[PDB]
Amino acid sequence: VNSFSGYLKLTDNVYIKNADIVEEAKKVKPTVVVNAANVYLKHGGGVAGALNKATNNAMQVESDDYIATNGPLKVGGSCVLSGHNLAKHCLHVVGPNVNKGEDIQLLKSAYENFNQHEVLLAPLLSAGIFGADPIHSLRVCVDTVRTNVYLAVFDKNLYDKLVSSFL
Ligand SMILES: OC[C@]12C[C@H](CN1c1ncnc3[nH]ccc13)C2
Repeated sequence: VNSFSGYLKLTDNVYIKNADIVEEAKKVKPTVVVNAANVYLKHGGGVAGALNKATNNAMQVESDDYIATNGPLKVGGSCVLSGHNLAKHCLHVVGPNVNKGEDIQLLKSAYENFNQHEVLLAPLLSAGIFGADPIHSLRVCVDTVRTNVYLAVFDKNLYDKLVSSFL
């Protein structure tokens, strides 16, 4: 039993809700919140911009030190950093950004990072400003993640479409 509330159950381990991931994280304070990161951990917009703003830019400060030490992530890769005031940990995961021409096949690799964590609050990878089809992202999530994932979909209209079209 966990403290996630109001989610629709899609499969044995995947759950979904129309919610702002920032507000969800502040309420639940989950062990792991997933950020929709880029390889440079530059948290400018989308989910990443929103999470970073909620940390008063502490996420960006920590991220800049991480990059200075380790260099960029790989597309499809991840790193674990602090969750600051939002969660215990933030798993920064890089899905392919279609608006940059990156290979959508890497979306499965991106979701595989979730399997290293028993429970996660997460967005749909590569959706929104990353330019992929969110229905596809949800399908890859369900077919790749085996741990317990709580998906927050900010757009209510998109949420209804994802539920109604879910196979
Ligand atoms: O998960 C659906 C997605 C579409 C991309 C961005 N949307 C979000 N989902 C949850 N909290 C969010 N905050 C800002 C955007 C946002 C991922």
